[PDB]
Amino acid sequence: GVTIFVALYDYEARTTEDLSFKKGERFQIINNTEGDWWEARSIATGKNGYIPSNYVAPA
Repeated sequence: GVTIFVALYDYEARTTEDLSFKKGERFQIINNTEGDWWEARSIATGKNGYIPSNYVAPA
């Protein structure tokens, strides 16, 4: 139930429950999910947090 995505843009966390990440970083996204913030785990860092859904594309 996880799908791989890539960051299209750099993003500085806007809450302490957001991830910060770089353009080109990859993530696992939990599948069930909608609204505009998705729970992501960075494959680069291993950290988990929210990301804006429109900052990523399927990879």
